[PDB]
Amino acid sequence: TNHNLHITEKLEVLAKAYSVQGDKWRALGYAKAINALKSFHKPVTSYQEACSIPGIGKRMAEKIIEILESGHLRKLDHISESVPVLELFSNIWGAGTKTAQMWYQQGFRSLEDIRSQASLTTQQAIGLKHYSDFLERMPREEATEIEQTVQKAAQAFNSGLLCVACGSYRRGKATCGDVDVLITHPDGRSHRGIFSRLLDSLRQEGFLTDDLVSQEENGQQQKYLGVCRLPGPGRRHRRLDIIVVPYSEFACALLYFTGSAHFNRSMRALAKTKGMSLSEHALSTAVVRNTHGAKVGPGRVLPTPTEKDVFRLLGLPYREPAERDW
DNA sequence: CGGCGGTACTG
DNA sequence: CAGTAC
DNA sequence: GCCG
Ligand SMILES: Nc1ccn([C@H]2C[C@H](O)[C@@H](COP(=O)(O)OP(=O)(O)OP(=O)(O)O)O2)c(=O)n1
Ligand SMILES: [Mg+2]
Ligand code: NA
Ligand code: NA
Ligand code: NA
Ligand code: NA
Ligand code: NA
Repeated sequence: TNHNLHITEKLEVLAKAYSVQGDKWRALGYAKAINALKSFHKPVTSYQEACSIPGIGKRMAEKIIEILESGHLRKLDHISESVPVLELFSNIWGAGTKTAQMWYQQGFRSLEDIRSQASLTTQQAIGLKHYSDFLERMPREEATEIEQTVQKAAQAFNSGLLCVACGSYRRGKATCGDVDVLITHPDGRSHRGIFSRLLDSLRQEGFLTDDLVSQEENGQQQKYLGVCRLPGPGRRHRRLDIIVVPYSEFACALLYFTGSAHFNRSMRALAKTKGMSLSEHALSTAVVRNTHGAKVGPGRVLPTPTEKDVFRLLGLPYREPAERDW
């Protein structure tokens, strides 16, 4: 119900600019403001009406006026010419703002320049090889097929293994950027040392095509981030993320993996205000932090058998996954 | 003034 | 560790 | 960038 497209559309450009240039916190600031402007049913009409909105300050409001009066944003006319290129570069999986700026500094301007002259990490080479594929979203139906493929291979050597697709899929989105599969076991122990068996099985059938993050020399590997592709014609390579967690950490793992990211952050920001701490591992109470919000004391873990418990313990009304898109 | 989430790999 | 990612 |  965004009644401010002509405002946000201009700010979103400025937000991405700051983000690719590495100005993370300023970009965060814009992100929340833009998010707000898309929830305010009524189109802001005053410099005051703006300030009155959570996530919008004087600085933000001021430029909302220039867009309301001048119909344009002077700032947008002074965005470095490097931005489009930095965004192109940072869209390579494994390359971030630091690598993008370095490459730009070295004179690179195109993926052809990267391909032929840039020094790439193993991850970046895989990301460049699937540059277009990784920017595409798949229909959820395909995500289902991928989850099913992973689940089938998992339950093959242990029918007790519980498998659930999380991320945007569980939140009910029509399309998914990748597939997030959480795996755990109700007996609280058979979930150990399975990555070896599962990944091996998924490779045997040729389902996995590339590995981005897979610390298989360690028996305590928690996640696998890779690339897969279903069989048959017209198939594209898709990003696949898999996490194996202890049953005791199931709810926190599920909540985390379901997101959204912004939802997780506000949830964790809240827990911190209540002297608590939430992670994909567990919800803790009586956590000791210093003047800089740094955890100095671990506190203790609270029993959270279900997601409802997490919300409850935080003094919050439960939210269906679909209601966690922020 | 100064935090803005809390984690897990890589090299 | 810094960088990048979920 | 916002905000306590
Ligand atoms: N910075 C981040 C990124 C991700 N996540 C968590 C919440 C996400 O829902 C989940 C999976 O990450 P994805 O990047 O796959 O996010 P989504 O699945 O939500 O979106 P997409 O549809 O783009 O895959 O990991 C997080 O807590 N913090
Ligand atoms: Mg996802
Ligand atoms: Na406000
Ligand atoms: Na990237
Ligand atoms: Na993901
Ligand atoms: Na590895
Ligand atoms: Na400025």
